[PDB]
Amino acid sequence: VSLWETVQKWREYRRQCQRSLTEDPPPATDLFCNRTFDEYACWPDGEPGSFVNVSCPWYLPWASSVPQGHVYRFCTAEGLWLQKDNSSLPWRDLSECEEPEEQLLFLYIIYTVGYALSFSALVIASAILLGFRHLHCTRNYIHLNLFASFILRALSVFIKDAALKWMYSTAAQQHQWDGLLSYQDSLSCRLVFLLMQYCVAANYYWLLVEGVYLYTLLAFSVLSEQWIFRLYVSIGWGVPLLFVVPWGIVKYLYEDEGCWTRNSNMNYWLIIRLPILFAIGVNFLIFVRVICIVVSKLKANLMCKTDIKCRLAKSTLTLIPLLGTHEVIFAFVMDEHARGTLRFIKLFTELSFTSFQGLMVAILYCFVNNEVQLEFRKSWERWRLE
Amino acid sequence: TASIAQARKLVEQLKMEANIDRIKVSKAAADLMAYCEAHAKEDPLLTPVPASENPFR
Amino acid sequence: SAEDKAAVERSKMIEKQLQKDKQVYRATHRLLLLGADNSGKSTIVKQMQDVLRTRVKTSGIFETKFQVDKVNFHMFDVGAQRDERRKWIQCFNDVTAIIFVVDSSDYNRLQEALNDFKSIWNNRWLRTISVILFLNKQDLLAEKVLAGKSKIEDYFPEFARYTTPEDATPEPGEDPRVTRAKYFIRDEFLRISTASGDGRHYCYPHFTCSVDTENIRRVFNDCRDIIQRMHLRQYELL
Amino acid sequence: ELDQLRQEAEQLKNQIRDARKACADATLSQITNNIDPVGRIQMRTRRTLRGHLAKIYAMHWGTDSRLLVSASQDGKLIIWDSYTTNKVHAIPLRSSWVMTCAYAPSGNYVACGGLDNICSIYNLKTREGNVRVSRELAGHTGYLSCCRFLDDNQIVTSSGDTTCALWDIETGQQTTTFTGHTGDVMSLSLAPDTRLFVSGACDASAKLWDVREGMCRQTFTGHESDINAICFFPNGNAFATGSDDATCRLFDLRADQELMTYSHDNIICGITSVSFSKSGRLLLAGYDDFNCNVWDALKADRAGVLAGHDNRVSCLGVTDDGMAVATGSWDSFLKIWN
Amino acid sequence: HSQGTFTSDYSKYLDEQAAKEFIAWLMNT
Amino acid sequence: QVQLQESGGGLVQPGGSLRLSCAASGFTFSNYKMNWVRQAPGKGLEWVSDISQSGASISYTGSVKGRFTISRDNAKNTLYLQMNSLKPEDTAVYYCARCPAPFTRDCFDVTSTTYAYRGQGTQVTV
Repeated sequence: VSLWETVQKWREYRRQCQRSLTEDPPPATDLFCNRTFDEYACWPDGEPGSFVNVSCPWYLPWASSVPQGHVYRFCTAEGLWLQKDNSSLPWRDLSECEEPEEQLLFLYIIYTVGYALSFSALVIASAILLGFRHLHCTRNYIHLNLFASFILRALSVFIKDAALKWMYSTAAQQHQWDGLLSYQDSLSCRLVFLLMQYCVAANYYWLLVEGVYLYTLLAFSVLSEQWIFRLYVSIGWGVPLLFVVPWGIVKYLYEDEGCWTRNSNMNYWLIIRLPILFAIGVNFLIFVRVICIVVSKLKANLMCKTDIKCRLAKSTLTLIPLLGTHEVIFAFVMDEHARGTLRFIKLFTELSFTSFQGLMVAILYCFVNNEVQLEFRKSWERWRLE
Repeated sequence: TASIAQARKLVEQLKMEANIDRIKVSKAAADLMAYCEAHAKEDPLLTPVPASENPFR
Repeated sequence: SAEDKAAVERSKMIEKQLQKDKQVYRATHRLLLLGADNSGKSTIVKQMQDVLRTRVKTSGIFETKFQVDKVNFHMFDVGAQRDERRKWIQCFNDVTAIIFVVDSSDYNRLQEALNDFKSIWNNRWLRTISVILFLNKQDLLAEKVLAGKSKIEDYFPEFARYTTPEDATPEPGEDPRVTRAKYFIRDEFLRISTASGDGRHYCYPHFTCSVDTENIRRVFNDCRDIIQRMHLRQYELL
Repeated sequence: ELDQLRQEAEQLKNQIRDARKACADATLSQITNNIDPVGRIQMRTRRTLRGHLAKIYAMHWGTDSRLLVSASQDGKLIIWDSYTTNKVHAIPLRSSWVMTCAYAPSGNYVACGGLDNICSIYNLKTREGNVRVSRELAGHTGYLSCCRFLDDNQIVTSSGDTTCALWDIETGQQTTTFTGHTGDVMSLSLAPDTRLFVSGACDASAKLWDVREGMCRQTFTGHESDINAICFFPNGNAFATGSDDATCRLFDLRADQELMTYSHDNIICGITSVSFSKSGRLLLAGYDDFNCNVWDALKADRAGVLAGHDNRVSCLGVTDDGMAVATGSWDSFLKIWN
Repeated sequence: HSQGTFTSDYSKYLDEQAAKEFIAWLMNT
Repeated sequence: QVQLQESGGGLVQPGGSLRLSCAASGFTFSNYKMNWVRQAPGKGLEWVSDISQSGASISYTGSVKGRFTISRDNAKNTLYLQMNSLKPEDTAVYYCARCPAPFTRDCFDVTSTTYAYRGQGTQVTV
């Protein structure tokens, strides 16, 4: 599979051909069938004029399936080969030594549109929150840090994709098969994908700090504002480092295949996945508790005229993006046993919703937020008086 | 009977306040303007001071 | 920059003290106590140099401190002040809640209390302050006997029109007549409270059996409900 | 007889009204015609003082136009250095419900009072460098609403018991009481020469008092509701009143009647604070709609707005050099304008 | 997470596809 | 000077009719909520009825509900109170009262003979 390994085998096949460049069949007559080869495979001599054949190479991958088939050539004392045009193309039976996925490109386009949309709105949303001094509070500080984690996730995604294209696509454009084998080993490439793991983990945990704060607001015995903020910032930005760095250590030491991109060992993939699932789990419990509190307040909310249903539906939809509960659906269950069409379904909903999660969060907590709208109306009226 | 006590005090105060000198409002309006242009170049609120001498930059 | 250094040092010690003072201030709840026939302030204290009060005989505000479940509470009862409260009431525009104790056993002045409650509810500086209603002196031996019909401050409903609410939860073993009367009076205050109040502020009715009773748990629970409602409104979830 | 006393007093009111009408030969607006307007006054927030927790109810500037004291309902007095926004003192108050504060002319004392009906005097300049309450003046049977120092030993306070009193700091007692108001007195302002002072009450009426006598000399009526603030035009011959009727007015002792009413149709909020400029050309008010307004005192036309506060402006104070204007508000923020 | 799974799936494909293209460019051509 | 003056009080047998007009002078009548209070002998002030600025919302004490009726004339600057079917428990002095602040819903005025913007009164005996 690995291009690297195939090229490695090709290079040692030239060493094999150099071994056969010393061990030589006797040259034949004036003009032996024998000619020459470039890389290809090693050449035989043989009496000029026989059904001479060479076994199939064992290194070619599409020939690991079939190495029984060989090359069916023919010749005489011409000195050359069966050539439609001399020294241009031979008649070799290469058909026995040789034998898509458009969903991935479809998925790529979908998420990268949402991430671009989310990034554009988040920087606008972040500026609005920081710009107005009135909206400076602990709650908005958690919102600002949540926006940064979303922004970091979006930027890291773009870079990881550029890297992946730099790995093979644009490398093939240069028509060089030596420097890319080295980008594949540059420690610079490893840090690119290591950053993506941290940015993704930070985004999930800053969603866990968004719901753990909200829960502590609804539970009394509140502590010092200063102290809690420092702990929340430490949890949002430091706890992900507690399992992202060990994952990189295991990769560098026992995997280090290609830029830490392939999860060959599923056990090492759990190092990051399990803390992510723990964060998603706790957030789901907070999501249930908050909704239970909301329905309890609406049930005694004076009117409580069945509009319970509408308002409860209008309160559940605005709380899903702020806590990332859409992950719950196909997460705990469908892991990496999810194969077949279930894979595509689980990937499509996760990639699309998460990419557009930043846009929804920015809209729901910066633009339709009454506090901001009344702040904008005030500011515009303040300038209107001049 | 404290009603008539409060009224007696009110009567005395009302009848004693009505015996004060009352100049014309036209005269009274003159001094208010006369004071205004008088210290009109003093108060910074009217003529802003240069930023060099302004303690609040 | 030698004495300007000393100034900036002084300012920082001051800021450090102010930080601790904020920390203490935000962790407490301030309540205003209103009414004219209340006695719960003298029993709350008990529940929670010396203790001799040297308060000036003309003190205009009395203050009580009590702690339910380690949450601190400051209740302020007015003292030597005049009848007119149109201007001193504005000071309490940021209290956690307002406790409005009303004597439900004197039918002659219930209208005057209803008017006071309506004026509190409709005040522009208290539009966002939730009130806790304390129908005091709930032992109604007056409706159990005949003398005193409730058809004065109710020459209309209890006066043949008001039926006990279906949501009513009459306390175990008690005449349905006093249950109707007390729930009628309670509905009379709630009619005025819903006339204008919405998400901004709510009114919590409680039938305070006299004043000799557990009575701080109610206030703690209602303050908890008020705080939870405020927070849920900032997150636009209510 | 009550009836007779009343009828006599009605006739007295008619005589006062007739005498006042006989002096209004020309309107102040008519005389001030063909006079240059001030021109729009753009104002910017040069300094913003932060640190108060609850709403600020009062502020007073010092005689050096640098130090200012501020009172907030959290129970804190803070002396600011508006030049550098540096806190100098932070006196912890003994009763959080403070409604008024003052700065002594010598700068050695501050005062505060409120719903506790007690004025407290703090010694700023102590040998050990620590402020501590020096005197607690008691006797008022209603909330202290405004207190203002006359000197290091005398101070006049107004209260909600419809009375104003003069106290002696070193004796500890009232020396003179000034009765006559029927509603709660909300503010007072001592005069430049310090010989007289005015007070506005909730009876929609203002009175002029004589500290050294004890009697009200003039009584000025005009407003429709509670007078919430009062000050003095620099010369000491006038004063401005701000009431809940959304109207500011100016009065004159010798005129014994109002001169100009400053109002606008779009303004329906009351006036919480009133202060005059150095030369008296600019009258600054404070409003319940979170803004403050500069009023041209001669033409009764709005000439500036100091929008920027997020809650109700409660206090206002122009300096003694005229070089600054402070505003305090229910949003626990102070601002300095220029 | 889903982002890691998609990148791993994408890398498995792009790599193999490029290896096939490599053989073509080299051995066959 | 805010003044309010009432009229129409007199002597009438129970079950009769009486009309009380309160003349206002000194303020914009349209901007204020108006109310009616009375003081029975041996009792303090007690609110009776109320009319908003435009006269839309009207509320009455239960003891006089269905009988006494209140109205206002914005142009004439007056508040009115028609009384019919009297009983001898309305023997009181009627003070026409005004709310303190304009464009405001709250009303603190029935105060202990301290309120400034309230009338002097008309004795009504039945």
